[PDB]
Amino acid sequence: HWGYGKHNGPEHWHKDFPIAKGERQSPVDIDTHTAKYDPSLKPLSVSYDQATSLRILNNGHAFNVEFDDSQDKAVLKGGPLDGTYRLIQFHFHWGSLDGQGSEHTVDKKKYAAELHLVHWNTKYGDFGKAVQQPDGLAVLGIFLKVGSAKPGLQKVVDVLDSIKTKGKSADFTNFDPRGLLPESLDYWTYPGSLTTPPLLECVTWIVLKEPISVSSEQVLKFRKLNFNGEGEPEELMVDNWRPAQPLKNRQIKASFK
Ligand SMILES: NCCCN(CCc1ccccc1)CC(=O)N(CCc1ccc(S(N)(=O)=O)cc1)Cc1ccc(F)cc1
Ligand SMILES: [Zn+2]
Repeated sequence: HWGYGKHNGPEHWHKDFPIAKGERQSPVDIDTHTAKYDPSLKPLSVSYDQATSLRILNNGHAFNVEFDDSQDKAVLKGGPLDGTYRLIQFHFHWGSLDGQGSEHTVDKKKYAAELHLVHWNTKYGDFGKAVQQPDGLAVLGIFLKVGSAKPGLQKVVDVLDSIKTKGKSADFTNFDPRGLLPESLDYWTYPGSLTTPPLLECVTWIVLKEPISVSSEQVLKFRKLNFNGEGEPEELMVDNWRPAQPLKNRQIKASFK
């Protein structure tokens, strides 16, 4: 099965998922000098007031905080998007050390982690149908740097002890994802893919320029999770990021001057 180790990591994924070598793969390096300001882009609309979190799950490659997406409760619209995209889950990618962990890079800089808020286009009815479409998903990516603690992340950090191993889940109601957003919604956007198998080319990526700060203690708790299941040899869940992929025939657009 695919993963992040030497024998099953990103350089191997193409054997089971040939789209790994496709024309719109993610993540990518964001070259800030080449990204063009697009005055036609609209401000992003992040409407999370009615978000309903339900559960947190260790799925063996990250942890997902899952939301009720049976109604338009937490939605992303505007920006580069046409239509309405419903929040289904968020998760992170992070490193073994603070100098790596993000999937996107900025002028080749790697951040300590990257948060992905995953949304699907309601015109396709369900997430499984949406991933089959080139405009099916919108993922909002937010970089994490290590410095001051992020108060709105602590409730996530403190439940991780309860989902240490693959397949464990825990009730996770009443979590407000607005507490994970930076001040500015300035962003870069480009067409890309899921960054884990099946690597489907169905994502409009929206990557915020402003990182959030988390504390060393917060990210250290991410790094105590396990890729393995209970009662299996311990493999710390670290370095669960895919490196930057070729940009090919794509333009990254900036919402800001
Ligand atoms: N236990 C989790 C096991 C890993 N993986 C199994 C999927 C899979 C299917 C076929 C073959 C291989 C693997 C996760 C999963 O199931 N997802 C999440 C999809 C996803 C969302 C966001 C990003 S990201 N990092 O933000 O770009 C990446 C990926 C739901 C889904 C639902 C319906 C689909 F048709 C496809 C995926
Ligand atoms: Zn992700």
